Amino acid sequence: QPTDGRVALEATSGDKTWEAGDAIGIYMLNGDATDGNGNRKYTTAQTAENGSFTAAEGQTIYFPVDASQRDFVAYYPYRETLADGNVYTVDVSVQTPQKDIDLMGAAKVEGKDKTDPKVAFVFTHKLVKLDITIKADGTSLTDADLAGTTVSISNQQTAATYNVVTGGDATVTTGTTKEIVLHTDGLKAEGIVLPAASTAGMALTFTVPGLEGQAFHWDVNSAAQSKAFVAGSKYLYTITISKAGVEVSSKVEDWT
Ligand SMILES: [Cl-]
Repeated sequence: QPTDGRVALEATSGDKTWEAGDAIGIYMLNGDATDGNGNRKYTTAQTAENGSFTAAEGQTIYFPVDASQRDFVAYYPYRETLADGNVYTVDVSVQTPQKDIDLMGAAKVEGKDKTDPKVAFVFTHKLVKLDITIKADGTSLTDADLAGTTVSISNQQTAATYNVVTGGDATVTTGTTKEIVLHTDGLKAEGIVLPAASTAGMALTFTVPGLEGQAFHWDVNSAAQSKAFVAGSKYLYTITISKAGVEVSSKVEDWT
């Protein structure tokens, strides 16, 4: 904090939630108008859920000296240049690293002034997380037989937009449907995909090298918990693979 009376924003996200260097863009608003430069770069060095953010040099947001109130919004991951009108363009074609496509928005924090400059940003994911666990039936196949299994999801939209000042939901901008290869780490696969009103036509493909590269297909819409992909949710699938085919158990959770 300065020693010549100016009151800087004290930003927090209030064990392994963030990673050192993670950056957010903050806006201080007077109604709909951006007060000063928007998209101010703030970073964290803390990993904890209650981690504090620090302004990049020359990016510090100061409260109005007249003690009038302002509102605050933020988004992750920070982009130096947004599309015209404070718009974040989503592209989920490239899955790795997951953190670089994990778009999050902080709920608007209203009516703050220099007498209480602490703003606790609560971020929510704007996209959808897929968390897949693969296991063998233990009869026709063993977990060892599934070593190297790859996972992909079909007929995906890959482009969306999000206004970082407006908040609310991301909007899918329809284009040509694509197969998205999910990131695998042993018998675990993960992905970040766009929200979808219907999962019809979407299938998970499991290519098992052990079974001479044989591919198993499973319809996402056949699961009880995923007739749609809801923004800010995590879909957990447990895939049991047998020579006769695959079986899946599903769970949906708020993504946290
Ligand atoms: Cl990753």
